[PDB]
Amino acid sequence: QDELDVVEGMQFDRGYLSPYFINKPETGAVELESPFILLADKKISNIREMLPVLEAVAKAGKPLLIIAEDVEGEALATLVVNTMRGIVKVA
Amino acid sequence: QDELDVVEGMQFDRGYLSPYFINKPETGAVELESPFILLADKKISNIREMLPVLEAVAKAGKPLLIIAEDVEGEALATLVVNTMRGIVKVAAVKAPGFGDRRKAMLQDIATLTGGTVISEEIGMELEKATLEDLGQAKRVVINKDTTTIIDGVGEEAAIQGRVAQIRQQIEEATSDYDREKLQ
Amino acid sequence: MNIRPLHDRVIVKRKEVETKSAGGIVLTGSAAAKSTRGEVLAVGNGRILENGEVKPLDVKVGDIVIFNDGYGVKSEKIDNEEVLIMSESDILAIVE
Amino acid sequence: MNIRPLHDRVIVKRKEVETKSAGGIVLTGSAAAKSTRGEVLAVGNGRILENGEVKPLDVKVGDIVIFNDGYGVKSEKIDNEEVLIMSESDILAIVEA
Amino acid sequence: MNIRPLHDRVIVKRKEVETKSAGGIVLTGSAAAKSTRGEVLAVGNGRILENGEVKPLDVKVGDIVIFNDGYGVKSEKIDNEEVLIMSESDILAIV
Repeated sequence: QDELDVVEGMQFDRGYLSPYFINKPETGAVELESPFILLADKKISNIREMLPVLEAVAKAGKPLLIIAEDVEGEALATLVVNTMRGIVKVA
Repeated sequence: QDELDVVEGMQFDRGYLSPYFINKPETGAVELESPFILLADKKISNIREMLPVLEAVAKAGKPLLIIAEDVEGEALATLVVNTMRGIVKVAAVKAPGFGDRRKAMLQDIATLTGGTVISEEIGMELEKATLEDLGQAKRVVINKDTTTIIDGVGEEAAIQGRVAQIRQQIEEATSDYDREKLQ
Repeated sequence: MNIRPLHDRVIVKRKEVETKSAGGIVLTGSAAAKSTRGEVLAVGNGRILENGEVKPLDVKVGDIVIFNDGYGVKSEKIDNEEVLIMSESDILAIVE
Repeated sequence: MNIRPLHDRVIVKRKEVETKSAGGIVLTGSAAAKSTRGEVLAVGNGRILENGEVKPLDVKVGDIVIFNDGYGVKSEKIDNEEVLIMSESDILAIVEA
Repeated sequence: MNIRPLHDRVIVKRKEVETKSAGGIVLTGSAAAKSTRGEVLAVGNGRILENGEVKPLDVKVGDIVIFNDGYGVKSEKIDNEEVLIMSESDILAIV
């Protein structure tokens, strides 16, 4: 039997590389309200000093979205552990 | 005559790197009662010092099983030499399968065995941890190739929660390859 | 108990890594950095060049100082924590 | 067994190897981190610096000390004894307990 | 703020980054463009050498100077500002 799907907004196929980014929404779906967007021209791995800029967003109680080519192992690990412990909501 | 075998609990087909793990049971049969299971992501060569964890288990005085990337021969020598000594019985195994999914199921085993989700690829350390993080199962039986658990110490509520989590993954979309393997 | 060093030899206890106040904790991992803080245990006698005899000691025990970021600082294993020993000339500044 | 060294050259025996007691029942592998300490067998004759000449240092025979292990020290099994000749700056810190 | 260097190595804080001067009308081009000016926070009393107890600095205190940005300068973060420790070899003309 056929099916129909309707999609609104910008949708593309990409998932979190670390399973620890499964946020408070489990069951395969993670819905986040009031997210915010960053767009950088370069891959974002080393410079981790931008944390306060997102910190003001996080401590106000609203998540953030990151669009980067890649994050290196250590910065990715500390971001993941920060999200897992609950310091910041990061997608 | 057909052969009927039942393999219950947790089992994986990996062999011990050191033959000296021949246990008290004859024919090299290996058995451990209520050991401590631990997870690691590194081959322990450079640090060469699990000794804080080793001595924590020694004062705990109970057998142990470790899962890691590998153990170098230098650490292997004392890890096997020390097991003889009778201080702590330690069983070391190779990674059963492909990285991400195998690690994912190791965490499921740890939850089953009462262990904690332990991945060295995050901010926590191998030697920096709490002794209760080690998971325990009543009996584990180990031979040259097969390692099996009869019954472990875990909450059935958490096991059923993981079952519910994996219910949708039973189907997924890959179908042929994913479905039967996951089931 | 303090191990007494010879002249121009300073022993300190390194201070553990502090997490930044930027965000809830926020911890690094296997990320070494210069020991900018440490507690001095003992100090060398000094320099005896041209019969230096006894020149005054630069610092007193209990002072928090900052020293050189060089490879010559040698770590040592003792009971409980380790220590770091360097030349008495390797101090860079005094905290406060 | 006691032959005199000179100036910075001081003669010391390196501390015990083969970890009989250094931590648990563990055995050291080929990777050796051992005998960072020593006990001095003797010290050199003394300094020579423009009539400052020889000034005895705070280390005398039999002192259990912590030293610097580097290329500056020469190790030899002589007089049926293992011995190491190291400089004045090769000593780190001394305590007898 | 209360960090006291002594002898040779003294503390100078870096001036403003991305200065307006470079490029003329346009701002400093963000391609390996490093200025060499900064103001000294504190200095030591002097250097003990050849029986001289103190080698007092002709260098003023708290004044901005030019500096040589080489290996001798070591930048450390105090109070969330980066200040460089180095001897008088790398400190250039007084401004």
